[PDB]
Amino acid sequence: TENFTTNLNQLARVGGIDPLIGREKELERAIQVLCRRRKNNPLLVGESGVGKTAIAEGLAWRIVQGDVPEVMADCTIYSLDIGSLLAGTKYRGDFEKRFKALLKQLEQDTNSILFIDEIHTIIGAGAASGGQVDAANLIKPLLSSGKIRVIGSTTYQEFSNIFEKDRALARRFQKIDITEPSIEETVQIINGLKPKYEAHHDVRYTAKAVRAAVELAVKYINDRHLPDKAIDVIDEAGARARLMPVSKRKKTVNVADIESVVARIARIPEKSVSQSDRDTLKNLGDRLKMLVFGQDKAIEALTEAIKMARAGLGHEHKPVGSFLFAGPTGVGKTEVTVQLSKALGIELLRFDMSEYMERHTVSRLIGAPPGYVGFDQGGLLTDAVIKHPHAVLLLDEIEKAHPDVFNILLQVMDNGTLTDNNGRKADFRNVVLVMTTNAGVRETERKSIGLIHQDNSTDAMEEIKKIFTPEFRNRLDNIIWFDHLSTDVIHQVVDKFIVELQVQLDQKGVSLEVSQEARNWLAEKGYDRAMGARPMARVIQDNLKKPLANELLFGSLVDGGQVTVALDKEKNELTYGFQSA
Amino acid sequence: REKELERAIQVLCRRRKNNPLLVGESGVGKTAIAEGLAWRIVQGDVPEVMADCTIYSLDIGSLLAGTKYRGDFEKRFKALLKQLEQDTNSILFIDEIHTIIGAGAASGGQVDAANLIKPLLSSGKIRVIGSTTYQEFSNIFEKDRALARRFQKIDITEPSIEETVQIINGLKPKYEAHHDVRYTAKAVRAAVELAVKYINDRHLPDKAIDVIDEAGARARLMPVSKRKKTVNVADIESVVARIARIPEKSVSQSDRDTLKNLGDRLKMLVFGQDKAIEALTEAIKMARAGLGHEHKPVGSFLFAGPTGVGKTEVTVQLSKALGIELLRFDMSEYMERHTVSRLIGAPPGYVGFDQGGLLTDAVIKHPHAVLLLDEIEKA
Amino acid sequence: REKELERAIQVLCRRRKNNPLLVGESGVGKTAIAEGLAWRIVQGDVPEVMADCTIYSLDIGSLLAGTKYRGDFEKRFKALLKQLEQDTNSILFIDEIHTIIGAGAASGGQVDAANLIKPLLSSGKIRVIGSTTYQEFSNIFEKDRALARRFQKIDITEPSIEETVQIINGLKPKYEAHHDVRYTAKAVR
Amino acid sequence: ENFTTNLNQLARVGGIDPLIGREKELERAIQVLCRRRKNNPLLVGESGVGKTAIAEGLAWRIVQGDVPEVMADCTIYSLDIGSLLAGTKYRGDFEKRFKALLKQLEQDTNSILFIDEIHTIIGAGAASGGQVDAANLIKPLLSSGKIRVIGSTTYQEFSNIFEKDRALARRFQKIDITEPSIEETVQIINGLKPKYEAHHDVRYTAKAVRAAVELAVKYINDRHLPDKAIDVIDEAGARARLMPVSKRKKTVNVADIESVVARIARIPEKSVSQSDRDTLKNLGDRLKMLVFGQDKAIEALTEAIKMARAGLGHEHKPVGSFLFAGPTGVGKTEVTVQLSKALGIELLRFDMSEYMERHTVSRLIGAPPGYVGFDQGGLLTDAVIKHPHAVLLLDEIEKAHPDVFNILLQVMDNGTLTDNNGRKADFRNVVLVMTTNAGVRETERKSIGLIHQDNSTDAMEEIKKIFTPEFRNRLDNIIWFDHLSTDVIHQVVDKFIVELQVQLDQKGVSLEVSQEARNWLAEKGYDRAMGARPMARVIQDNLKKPLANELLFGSLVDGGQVTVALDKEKNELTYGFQS
Amino acid sequence: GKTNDWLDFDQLAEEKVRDALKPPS
Ligand SMILES: Nc1ncnc2c1ncn2[C@@H]1O[C@H](COP(=O)(O)OP(=O)(O)OP(O)(O)=S)[C@@H](O)[C@H]1O
Ligand SMILES: Nc1ncnc2c1ncn2[C@@H]1O[C@H](COP(=O)(O)OP(=O)(O)OP(O)(O)=S)[C@@H](O)[C@H]1O
Ligand SMILES: Nc1ncnc2c1ncn2[C@@H]1O[C@H](COP(=O)(O)OP(=O)(O)OP(O)(O)=S)[C@@H](O)[C@H]1O
Ligand SMILES: Nc1ncnc2c1ncn2[C@@H]1O[C@H](COP(=O)(O)OP(=O)(O)OP(O)(O)=S)[C@@H](O)[C@H]1O
Ligand SMILES: Nc1ncnc2c1ncn2[C@@H]1O[C@H](COP(=O)(O)OP(=O)(O)OP(O)(O)=S)[C@@H](O)[C@H]1O
Ligand SMILES: Nc1ncnc2c1ncn2[C@@H]1O[C@H](COP(=O)(O)OP(=O)(O)O)[C@@H](O)[C@H]1O
Ligand SMILES: Nc1ncnc2c1ncn2[C@@H]1O[C@H](COP(=O)(O)OP(=O)(O)O)[C@@H](O)[C@H]1O
Ligand SMILES: [Mg+2]
Ligand SMILES: [Mg+2]
Ligand SMILES: [Mg+2]
Ligand SMILES: [Mg+2]
Ligand SMILES: [Mg+2]
Ligand SMILES: [Mg+2]
Repeated sequence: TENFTTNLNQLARVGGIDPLIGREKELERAIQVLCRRRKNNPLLVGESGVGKTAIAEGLAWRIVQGDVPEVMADCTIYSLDIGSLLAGTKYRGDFEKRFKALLKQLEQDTNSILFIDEIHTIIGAGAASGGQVDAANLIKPLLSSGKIRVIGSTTYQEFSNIFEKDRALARRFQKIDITEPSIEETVQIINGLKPKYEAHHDVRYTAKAVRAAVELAVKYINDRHLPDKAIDVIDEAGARARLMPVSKRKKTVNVADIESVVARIARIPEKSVSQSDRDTLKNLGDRLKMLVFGQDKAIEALTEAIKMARAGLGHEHKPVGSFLFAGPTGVGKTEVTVQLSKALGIELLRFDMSEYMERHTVSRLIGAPPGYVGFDQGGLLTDAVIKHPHAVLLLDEIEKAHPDVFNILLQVMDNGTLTDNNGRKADFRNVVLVMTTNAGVRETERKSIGLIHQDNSTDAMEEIKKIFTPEFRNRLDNIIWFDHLSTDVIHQVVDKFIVELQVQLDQKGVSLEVSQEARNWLAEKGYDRAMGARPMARVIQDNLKKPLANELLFGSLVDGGQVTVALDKEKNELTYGFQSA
Repeated sequence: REKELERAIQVLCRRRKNNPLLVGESGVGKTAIAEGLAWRIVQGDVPEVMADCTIYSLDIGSLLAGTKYRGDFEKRFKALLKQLEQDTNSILFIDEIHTIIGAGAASGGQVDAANLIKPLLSSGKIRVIGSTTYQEFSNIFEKDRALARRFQKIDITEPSIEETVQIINGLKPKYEAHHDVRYTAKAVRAAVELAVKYINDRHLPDKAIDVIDEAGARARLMPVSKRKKTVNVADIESVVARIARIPEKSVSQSDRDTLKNLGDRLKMLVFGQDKAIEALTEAIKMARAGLGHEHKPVGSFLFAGPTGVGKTEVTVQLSKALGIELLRFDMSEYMERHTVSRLIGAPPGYVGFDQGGLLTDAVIKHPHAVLLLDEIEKA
Repeated sequence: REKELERAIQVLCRRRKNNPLLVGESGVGKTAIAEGLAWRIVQGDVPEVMADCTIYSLDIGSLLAGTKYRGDFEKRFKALLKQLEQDTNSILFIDEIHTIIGAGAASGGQVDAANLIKPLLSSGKIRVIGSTTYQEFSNIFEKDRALARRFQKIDITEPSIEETVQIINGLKPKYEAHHDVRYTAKAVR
Repeated sequence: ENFTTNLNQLARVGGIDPLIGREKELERAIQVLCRRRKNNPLLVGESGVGKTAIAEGLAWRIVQGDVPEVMADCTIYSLDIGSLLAGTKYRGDFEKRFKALLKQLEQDTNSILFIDEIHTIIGAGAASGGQVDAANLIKPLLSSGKIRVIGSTTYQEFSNIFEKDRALARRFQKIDITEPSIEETVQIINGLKPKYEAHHDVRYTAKAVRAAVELAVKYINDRHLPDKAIDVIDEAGARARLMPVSKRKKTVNVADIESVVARIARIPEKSVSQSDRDTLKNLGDRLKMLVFGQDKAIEALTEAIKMARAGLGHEHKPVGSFLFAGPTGVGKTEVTVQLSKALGIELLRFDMSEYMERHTVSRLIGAPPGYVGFDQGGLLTDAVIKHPHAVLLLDEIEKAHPDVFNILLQVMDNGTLTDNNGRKADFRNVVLVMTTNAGVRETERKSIGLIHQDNSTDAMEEIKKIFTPEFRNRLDNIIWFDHLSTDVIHQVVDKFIVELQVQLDQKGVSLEVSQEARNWLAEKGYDRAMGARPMARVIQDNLKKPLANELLFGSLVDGGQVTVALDKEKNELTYGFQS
Repeated sequence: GKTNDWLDFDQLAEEKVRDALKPPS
């Protein structure tokens, strides 16, 4: 049975298999169970990445080295490959004879231990058509008598859903729980494993790189356990140096390389922002101000919040920034958010909250619970942010949604993690949560029934408190109140729309020229403080786009031309000088 | 895909768990990156480490063929792994890796393909390249934490417009030969830009390559004689128009005459209320002429007036003249707030979830149509 | 049905993803276009490029029936693809394609029939013609975006009254001979 | 093949009963069978209608020659589902067997396959029938159209398996099958009469065959009309053939077969007898003899029921329109069960108090989450459908939501209650009665006046107010139960004592009750509002509770001879114990 | 507003069985 079972001691002697550091309490309990009279079959149950196989495989490494109790010395540990047992078991009884013969060898020497990784598999292996004769029944009578010792290793999910079902087999196996190690316990493990990884990549790791890898992975890599998680950052870091030229950075990997690897794994911006990104970040405020005017206060809050995150002063577990942009209509609340993601080159997560008007609609964000038709679909918000952890989350018209939906965002702003129906935890630490609401629009624009008209600006704030619970408003970084667009900024907005018009006309091959006098006429004609700048988009469409459209289809503008717009002082009307060219 | 490939080589060169995983949305060329790795190896662009390496594609269907007897699948699976371990320089590529979770499953046995390969991935003896979508990776693959721990996820994202055009230029000689036609530089530029603006529910690499491929068959097969060797921008626009149901450059074609008589024809069928016809006919002209908003509908008009004056007639007679479907929605049914579910379907975990939304499904079926919400105030 | 057929031929001639899907309501000639494509090929109305091509009508129920094993389905299914892969001009017709996506050949697992043909369709090795209703297309189909990407969608609309009366005229000889009766033109209208 | 029996071959050699009637239904099969496409007939009918007879009878026409020229060489084979599934032990082995038979039949032209109980093989998911996924091997032949198949699916299954599946529905032509008329049923038996007579060697009387069908469908209430008649006729011949050891009666009579129906129906022969007029004539004498009190209320009910059974009025309307209204505890419930026991109809109790919530109203028509479970249907509808002759007892109807009252108004007017599933229920033969404990609070209400002696004595006015005027018009007459007298209560106490004495006889313990003891129990156990309801608890606490203490330990363990007495001064019950 | 109604989803169970062989001689 040499092909089905390998001798770990032989492998550990000629080479090395993950030298175990620590785990004295875990290995002592396992040795205690293995020294029992009956049911001396430990079961290393733990989460993936907690060193279950390391403890079993490392036991052999310890035995050869000699740091084991005298009772455990002289013993041989064998690893069972369940795939090799069922290799040629075509004929009836090939598995039973093959498996039973293997157990006889262990009983003869009476000093050998069997390691069966993924022990949950043997529960049903060996059934040909409808029989219960399997490795579980074939081993069962030999485990309760203490003739042989077998070490098992399986995950909690497999142990609870499969292994725990067989009460008879579970009783024979003594569940030895394995707990994730601490931050300090992990650095000593990497130090013991470092000589094996250094030789593979022919590099060297610094004392600070190891401490940073463990700490940085725990913060950002929240999907795997600490022992495997930290090793991934170390193993992948050395690979970069090997791929890089032998002369530039092949000797050693600095701490800067560790943060770069973790950033790519978590899809988050790396620390020590380069000068290239700094130029874009510094100019973010100026670029935004060229597309949105009259709301410089809001741009400052958004840009400043992002700077704190990159600079390293961001919140420990809260998002980059949580804001509730409230104000009049058409004042740039959604435009600033749509133009923020483009400036930073990140995905835009636009959510229309006018659809989440019912309590039952919350299942779309976090997914339906288990046992329902909607379990496969999953949460739309949790899935969207997992694929794009670095993005801008926009909840347009959040006030329209039911108050129940607001409660979901309490942990998104206080803790930064949302638990999906499947159990995974979304991460909002690098998400710029932005919310827009038009609450108080009726109240602020209303006219008081009195002699002295009143400043109803303070009425929207009161509505914000009635709709949003204090616990929700307290989590927000700050509430920015947008102001009505003045006559001076309206002129800039007109230029923006005219520029967009030129882009449309440029595709057709015709160039537009509008005199400054005409621009002022359009501004005063469609200037409505209460209605924002959306009416300005219609005074241009009716005055400029409508004549051009008729000429483009029926006129000289079919081919590339140079149209001009002018205002006659006598009539105060627009004149369109269409030219065929 | 230099950034995506660079990380793949780094993971493959790792001491343990050197099995990269390519997780991305469908249509982002995940298989192309894995399959394209072998192509680069032949040319020699890859580094010296990746040189002299062979990439094998696993056919799970064939592996599970004729394995009715016990132990047949285990022998085939453990025979291939031995070959990879012995070579020490081969790499396995498993397309749609979410299938190995249940592969080889028995009546009551839990000896799956993943369980057998599991001890070989953590050790680092073999290297495996996977490619699964986000939906399959979470619902079917992420559930097995043990297997996922042995793989390194690589997030692939749809390339930008500037990057997609370069991809088509590299693939263009393959499509040109098959379709015996030539694609102009502007044609490729238009397909990428037009696809993003009009084609939806598909990613940019697939979208752009669909317009380019379909355009070759049209020019090669639509004209029986007097064929067009080249493929100009006009042809690409028509193909995109068929996929998305609306044209962008045929407005100065015979349809041009229809827009001129649209206002006059409506006046004949509906007398009076000329101001309303002018609003609809001018909005369509601006949209078709290329002066649209590009982020809003063609037009949103709230026709308010007395009963029987033409509010529900101009709209009905606007679809017939334009030859487009009429999405008639009577708002008298949506009297309560709970009726909104009928428009956008019920949320997950509730009855009627599979039914979907009437308004959303209707618009998806007929994107080019007139949406009529009669008696909106009653809602 | 020349308009609908022309769209299908354009898709079949594509280098990749040449797998048209006929989407239409019940009783709208969903299978009359696939079956009739073979009739056109034999007669010769199809373009020259489509000549020498053979349409195969797959029966999922018959193939899936009698497996009683884990590998019997893949044994026969892969054998079918091997035949089609050998003949580059061969075309497959899968009536009611929505059945494979739900549960092709596996329950409580993930080795489905669709996954087997996913890589082949992406490479253009085989041509597959599918037929599924709008109701079975939005709920069952499109859930696995990967399979939906390979299959193009051809819109099928219910014909007008003038089109159906002409269609019945072509079918009159078959029905008349079967029943040994005559149908007056006025009766058909 | 061995799996299927050739009906044409079987009909040629005999052994198949002839088909009587069903011309309109049978002709539809020939129409669809001759079709070029979609020529697979589907026989959707309830159990007992005779779906198999229609198929067997169809083959008789082919061999006889009463079919078109195309159907001359046609041959019909009946598939045996039991033979295929038996011995498989492997999901898929059954499918291999079907293919072999299908290939053999596909070779031969003009072949039909009568798949009996087709629903069992094509069940959507896990089923208690075939348990095989035959959808795979059913759509191919149906779509191909080479061989046509006849399916005898039930109405219930057709609405779910065939309707949901487009492929099955698009390749099957539904043929509705209904129960034959009563006049047609006797004609069917008359045609088949010689076969059974020749076997049993007895001659049935013309009056017996006619009367048997009327009492069979009413008293059995288990199967459908066609199966009952063929069963009772066969059962009657066997009983009379071997009833005496030596004697025998070749002739048959109505009274003879009546005894046979009693066994299968589990009802006494007296009630099973066709003497409805006799029981109706002495209905008041029977109720007054079985139960005491409310004589005026009982007498009014008998006159009204006689009006409905006379046959006058609209037959579609319900027979029972009675609204009981009086204090509980006076036997209001007892007359509803005694009336049903005498007439032989079943008893269905539906308490309105449970059906109080607005959502609960929907349960009567259908279960909210019962999408898979369409067999149960609505709670009220299923009970009426299974039992078409049964009394409906509604309690506390006054405290119901307004929508519930409208459900009763519809049946009172049209007489037919529709179901969401689509089942049609008829209340023509169902008597409806409802009780309301209203007005008792108004009577027992303490007057606000200073003297407090004000009595209402006008509880009938409150009854009309709690109910809408529309409901009052539909009901022809309302029953009112007068307050019981102290003398009548004494008889109720004896009822509980008799039951206690019978229970003690199994242990050999006697029980003596004095005349003075009964007076104490009557007053203590009778309440104005609750009537005799406390009597059960009062009898138990006073008599049974102490008894058990002594019976467990004391002289009463053996010997019995129990005695009860009460002291006159304190008016407390003291029970003497004797060994 | 009327209360909402949730609908459960039941998953069917079907498995494949292997087959052992016995040679006659
Ligand atoms: N004390 C330790 N000393 C050395 N390495 C350790 C230690 N604890 C954990 N490890 C590391 O943990 C890994 C071994 O455990 P895993 O790879 O998680 O195996 P496992 O626990 O059997 O996995 P599954 O997925 O749960 S079957 C290697 O990276 C080891 O180096
Ligand atoms: N401050 C601004 N600068 C430039 N364009 C603006 C500005 N405010 C509004 N617009 C224009 O108006 C539209 C954007 O309006 P939004 O900012 O989305 O409105 P809002 O503030 O969210 O309020 P609503 O309409 O009540 S949801 C675009 O067409 C912009 O071009
Ligand atoms: N970088 C690239 N170079 C060349 N072709 C590419 C690239 N990215 C995408 N494509 C094209 O994208 C199309 C689809 O590629 P696939 O490999 O099928 O995508 P995929 O996302 O792996 O698909 P699945 O397997 O269905 S999720 C082909 O035309 C590819 O050539
Ligand atoms: N301006 C019109 N020209 C011609 N026919 C008209 C006109 N107005 C009404 N009709 C006729 O009257 C019918 C109803 O007119 P509609 O405009 O559809 O009514 P409506 O505005 O929907 O009415 P409500 O629902 O009462 S507000 C049309 O279908 C025509 O037959
Ligand atoms: N119209 C009819 N003419 C002649 N005999 C009939 C007629 N209807 C029913 N029968 C008789 O009643 C029986 C009907 O056939 P069955 O095989 O009992 O029907 P079935 O529907 O298969 O019954 P199940 O299995 O109890 S649902 C036979 O005994 C027939 O002779
Ligand atoms: N264009 C056509 N020419 C001739 N017959 C047609 C045409 N379209 C449909 N039919 C006929 O109408 C029916 C179409 O059925 P089909 O749409 O394939 O069914 P299903 O929707 O159930 O798959 C067939 O009887 C077919 O012969
Ligand atoms: N007239 C009566 N004769 C005899 N017992 C009666 C009479 N009226 C009431 N009772 C007693 O009171 C009970 C009341 O009926 P029961 O079915 O027990 O409860 P409910 O009235 O709640 O339906 C009778 O079963 C019986 O024990
Ligand atoms: Mg392990
Ligand atoms: Mg907005
Ligand atoms: Mg792929
Ligand atoms: Mg109207
Ligand atoms: Mg069809
Ligand atoms: Mg009572």
